[PDB]
Amino acid sequence: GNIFANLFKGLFGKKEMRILMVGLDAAGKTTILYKLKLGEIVTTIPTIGFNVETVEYKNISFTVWDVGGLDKIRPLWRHYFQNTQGLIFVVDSNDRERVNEAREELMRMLAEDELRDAVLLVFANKQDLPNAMNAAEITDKLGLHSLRHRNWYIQATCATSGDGLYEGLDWLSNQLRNQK
Amino acid sequence: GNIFANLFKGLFGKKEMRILMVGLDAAGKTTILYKLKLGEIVTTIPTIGFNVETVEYKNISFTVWDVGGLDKIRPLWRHYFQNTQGLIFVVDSNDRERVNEAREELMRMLAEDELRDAVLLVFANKQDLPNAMNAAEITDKLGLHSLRHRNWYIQATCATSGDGLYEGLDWLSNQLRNQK
Amino acid sequence: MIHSLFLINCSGDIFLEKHWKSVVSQSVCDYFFEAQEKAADVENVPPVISTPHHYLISIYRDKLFFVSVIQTEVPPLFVIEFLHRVADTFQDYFGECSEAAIKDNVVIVYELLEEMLDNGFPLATESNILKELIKPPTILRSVVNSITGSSNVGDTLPTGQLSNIPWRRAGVKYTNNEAYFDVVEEIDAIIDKSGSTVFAEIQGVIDACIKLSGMPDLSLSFMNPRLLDDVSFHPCIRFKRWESERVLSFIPPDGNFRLISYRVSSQNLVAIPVYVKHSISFKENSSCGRFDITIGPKQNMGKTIEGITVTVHMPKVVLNMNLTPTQGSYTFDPVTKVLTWDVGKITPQKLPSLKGLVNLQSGAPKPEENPSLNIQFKIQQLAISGLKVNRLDMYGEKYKPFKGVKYVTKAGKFQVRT
Amino acid sequence: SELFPAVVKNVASKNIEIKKLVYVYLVRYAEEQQDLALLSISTFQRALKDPNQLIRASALRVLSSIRVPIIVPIMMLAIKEASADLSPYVRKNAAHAIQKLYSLDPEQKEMLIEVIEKLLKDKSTLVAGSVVMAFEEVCPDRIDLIHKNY
Amino acid sequence: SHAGYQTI
Ligand SMILES: Nc1nc2c(ncn2[C@@H]2O[C@H](COP(=O)(O)OP(=O)(O)OP(=O)(O)O)[C@@H](O)[C@H]2O)c(=O)[nH]1
Ligand SMILES: Nc1nc2c(ncn2[C@@H]2O[C@H](COP(=O)(O)OP(=O)(O)OP(=O)(O)O)[C@@H](O)[C@H]2O)c(=O)[nH]1
Ligand SMILES: [Mg+2]
Ligand SMILES: [Mg+2]
Repeated sequence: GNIFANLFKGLFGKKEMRILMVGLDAAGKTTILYKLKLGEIVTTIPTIGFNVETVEYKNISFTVWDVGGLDKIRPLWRHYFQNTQGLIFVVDSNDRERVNEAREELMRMLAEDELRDAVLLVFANKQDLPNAMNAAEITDKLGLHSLRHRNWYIQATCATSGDGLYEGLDWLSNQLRNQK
Repeated sequence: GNIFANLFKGLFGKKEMRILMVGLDAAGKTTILYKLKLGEIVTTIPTIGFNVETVEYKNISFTVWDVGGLDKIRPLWRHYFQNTQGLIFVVDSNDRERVNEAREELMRMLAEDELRDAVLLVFANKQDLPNAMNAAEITDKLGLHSLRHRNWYIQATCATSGDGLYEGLDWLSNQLRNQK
Repeated sequence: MIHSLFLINCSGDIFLEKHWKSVVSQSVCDYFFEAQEKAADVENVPPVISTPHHYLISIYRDKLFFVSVIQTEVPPLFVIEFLHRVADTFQDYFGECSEAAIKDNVVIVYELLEEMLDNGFPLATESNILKELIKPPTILRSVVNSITGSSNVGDTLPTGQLSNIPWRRAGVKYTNNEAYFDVVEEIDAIIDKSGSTVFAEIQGVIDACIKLSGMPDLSLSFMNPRLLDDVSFHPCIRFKRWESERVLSFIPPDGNFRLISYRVSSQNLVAIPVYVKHSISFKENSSCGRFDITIGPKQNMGKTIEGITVTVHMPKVVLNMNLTPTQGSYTFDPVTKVLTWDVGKITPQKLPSLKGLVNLQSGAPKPEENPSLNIQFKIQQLAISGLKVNRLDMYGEKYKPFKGVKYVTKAGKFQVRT
Repeated sequence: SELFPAVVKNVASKNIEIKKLVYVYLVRYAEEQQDLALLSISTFQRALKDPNQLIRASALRVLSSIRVPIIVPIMMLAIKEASADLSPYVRKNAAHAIQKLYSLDPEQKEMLIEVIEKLLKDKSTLVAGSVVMAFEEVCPDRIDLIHKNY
Repeated sequence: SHAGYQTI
């Protein structure tokens, strides 16, 4: 059959893999998105709505939505839950004070029936901080090992150096662009 | 004659108009270049060498070099003077303290025989500052009216808002892309 | 460690100049030139030469001299192997290392040397990782680059570098799933004038050309493991399992690869395949003499001997030499007094031999001995060591690749006294 | 050496093989044209922050390699920043950069000892060897440091 | 290429 458009797209990478990025205030989500799209650090003010940029990597056209973490908009994430494939969840490497709220909201988001089919990737941003938690202790506080029937993984990362951002994209590429 | 490559280029804009950007420390040159290339504000540290980005605007492929203003590299600008068409000179809108050094260095740069054929455009960045000087007083301190045989112009601008950056590009487009 | 590398031909010209730490004056090569001059042959160059302010460690291989420079204390084995490895990699990327091969491809070889050695320290040494950091100079790749602006330099660190098996790139697929193994054996031997066995041994090595896809776990085992001793093992093998299970379970990397090497214990007599009848006359101060050599198979295990060549370095007394070969080719260079006979193949119906008269120097006394006899030979489909494989299992993949093995015995340092 | 200013202008080109070649040239001739060689340091600074870690490793190699005595402080900052890059390949290149700095500036020995002491605790298999190489190169007599890591 | 190799 005349499917040459799809073959032409696959000659360069048609994978889209829509991703919704959610998290708490000052976690660094927005900086992560904009450094992935551009590379540098950009002066930014608190985001109160949502942003969007399209990034291409390993022939995959990842699209990440940056919905804000402010409580004034927090329940609004429900409207973006449909039709997503990836869920980025940034955790501040030294937010021991608001870590429990982060885990509660993360579990709530995992409780959405629409998000049941997604893959969860936890970015432990702010890795540079000295008093930053390691990956193991962050996982221990989050209980991501207690999860079941959910493909998951965690990855330490430092945005100001971009440490591991490509690596998180690689992990998603392996799982989001899985066998099917 | 078979000049179809040049016609194809002119169907979309072949004008290059190499521009060298020079100025004093903390004038905002680097932020200007990167906002023109990208649009946002990017966290930056002092630049000690030089940068380059290519920006397209009104079918003109402007290329601006950001040679640093630090005194430790100041005389090095000589090596970039050749083959330039435009000279961007940023003045801090409230650098009344170092304004005389700025004018002295600007006159010195105008004294280069290679730069004799260029067009000079003075960007008065930091327009937002309250205690910022207006265009008229900046010109009065710079004596750009005392210049002769040199096409020139000055333009107030605020980088954090990008105020007038497109306008400076428009001015260069009119003069750099002049009748010939 | 290593400061810079000079690539110098046997001619005495300096072709490829490199530097890593500081500009070493080219005058330092004058000491190498003088040391080469003092010696009696290019082969006689020392590997450690001392100069007033530098040390030179040299390799000789393939008519090219590789002299490096050192200013601190470094273990000689380290430098000598790094240089032999740069030579090996040159062979891998260009078939061989020659001044023509170098000079024809200057840019790629300079990029390669830059990638491999960093501030005199090892950075990239494994073959497969180097294959992906910089591509081989394939002509189709070159025209593709010219067409699309594509580059020979990669932009992503290959995943194998950060993998628990740094010796092979991950995610490699081939439609033609197959793998070849090569067990090559060399017969080191010294044979006296009486034809007795002076000292002989078998040097055996396993080569493996692997074209498997995926992440296979190949297993190599043998019918007669007890014949294997002092066995070598590449990092790719799991030494613990070999010590326990006596099994070669491993993950081979891509491309050509030398798997393991071994020797045969002196407990079992080495089966010498070829014997020789030999006779040369040297009358004192005579202008002429006679030469008689007859090559014979002693223990061929019922297999043909082929690719036979006999080289003799005649003494200074010899001027010319009048012989007729029963087969192959007779060649004699009077300048170097080198007697080379291409023997080729041995037919049981008639044993090849070489005989005739030698045109000596009149007035020159007879040499105190006959120069020894070196002979090359190859046997196909026969390993004199009697080593045999047991099985070749695979785990981790689902395909069934083409599986095969060879057993080729090539003559070792086989020299016959006379 | 007469062509240094013409080459140095391209040190920020986006064409990668051109990058590698200009890196080669700067490494070759930096020690003669001190003032001219200063120009590439900002491009190196920016490259040190790139999300691609391999580019970071290349930038670290070149930034260490430049033997211009002025750039001592920025190089010192560069090694300290690379010290915990959380990218192990960058870590190995950091160990090599430590040896480079000690070769260039003897007076930083105490700081280099501190950063190397930081490095030895690494569990990564592909950094330990280079770190040990750095230890031998800079402070052979610090038998005290390795005691815990034996 | 497969020629010359004993089956294993
Ligand atoms: N130290 C450190 N600061 C970081 C890092 N990543 C981001 N930040 C800083 O954290 C602050 C918040 O970052 P944002 O990206 O605005 O956070 P956000 O998740 O988008 O916040 P909302 O827009 O409210 O949802 C900024 O000052 C960032 O520069 C990091 O890895 N380390
Ligand atoms: N208030 C204000 N600050 C500005 C403006 N433009 C730039 N800046 C700030 O001025 C400081 C210096 O800006 P840079 O762009 O790094 O200055 P530069 O001319 O590149 O300095 P060198 O790299 O040393 O040559 C930064 O903190 C900028 O955010 C402006 O229009 N208004
Ligand atoms: Mg935000
Ligand atoms: Mg700047």
